[PDB]
Amino acid sequence: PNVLVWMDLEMTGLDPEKDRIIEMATIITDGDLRTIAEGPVIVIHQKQELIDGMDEWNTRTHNKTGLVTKVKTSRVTERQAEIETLDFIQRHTLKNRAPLCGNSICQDRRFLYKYMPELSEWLHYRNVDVSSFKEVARHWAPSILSGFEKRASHQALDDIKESIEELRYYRNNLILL
Amino acid sequence: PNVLVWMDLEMTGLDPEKDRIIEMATIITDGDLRTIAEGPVIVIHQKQELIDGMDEWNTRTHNKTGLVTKVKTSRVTERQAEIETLDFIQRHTLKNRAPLCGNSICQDRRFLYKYMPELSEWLHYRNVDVSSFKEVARHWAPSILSGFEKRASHQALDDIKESIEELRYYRNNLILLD
Ligand SMILES: [Mn+2]
Ligand SMILES: [Mn+2]
Repeated sequence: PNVLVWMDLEMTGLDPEKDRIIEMATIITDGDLRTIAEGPVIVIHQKQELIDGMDEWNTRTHNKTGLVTKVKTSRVTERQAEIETLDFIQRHTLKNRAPLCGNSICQDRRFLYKYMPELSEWLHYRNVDVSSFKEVARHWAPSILSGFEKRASHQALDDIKESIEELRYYRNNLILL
Repeated sequence: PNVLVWMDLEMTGLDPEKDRIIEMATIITDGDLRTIAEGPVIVIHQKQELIDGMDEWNTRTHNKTGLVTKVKTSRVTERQAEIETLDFIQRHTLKNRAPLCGNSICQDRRFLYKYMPELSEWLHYRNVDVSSFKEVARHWAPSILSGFEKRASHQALDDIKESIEELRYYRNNLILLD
């Protein structure tokens, strides 16, 4: 009906013409942010040559989380990760009725549109940028922001939860029924 | 200090590797949406070959607004449009302190990052997606939306105003202040 899908994507870099997706995860909530179901956490395999070309930053952080070794031993291709993720989404959503949500909205949707076209056409074109509410709250209600602390997050699903919790706080403190 | 830049971009299509910018305009407001200044409306010239390759949709709407004939007679290059727009922004903003605002946030920032790198590095990385508030209001306060009607808009600056007015309404009806 009008559920929301939340996704976390890790990539080898920022340029979609050169870089690729290496980890994705999905969580589906409803309109009032109560989670309907948690989706799969897929590590996509990329060629060992592509990983050696990443810059300092992406090599430091992806080796610090253990994603690089997961990619090395993964057998999952991009088309395969798309089907398993889309099979999860299709069970809880209708086509072209669910927007993307998170803090990397434009960054995620670039790689989604290029590397997973069937998933991107099942999603609705709209987005819910949680980051757009934090920048608005800086000017209109700065007193609210002291009462929220983003917590440590190590897994992909915990990254998604911390974004949903951030929007809960804007819902219960910044907005009006 | 705390100002916001608003931009309206028209392109020959959606793929930045093939398509280009043909019209841009800028308006700068402050934190509470009172407009500080209105910027230039530049029509960027592209080769006549590129315009003939646009699909039905982009050819129908850009010929319906008269942009195609403006591009044909324009002498302004992309680097030139960037300097005049950046000269306007640099007068009212500080570097890396002003985010983008509008309803085509991701779509505009793709072409901005590729075709105008000096402008994109002067802007702050953050955005204010007005469209993200309309989708949120659909679930949390649908009673608000009946009281707003997007009005007809024909120029580029009037397109920007209608986005600013949309955010005014969310400010004065959806949010909680002080
Ligand atoms: Mn993550
Ligand atoms: Mn326009």
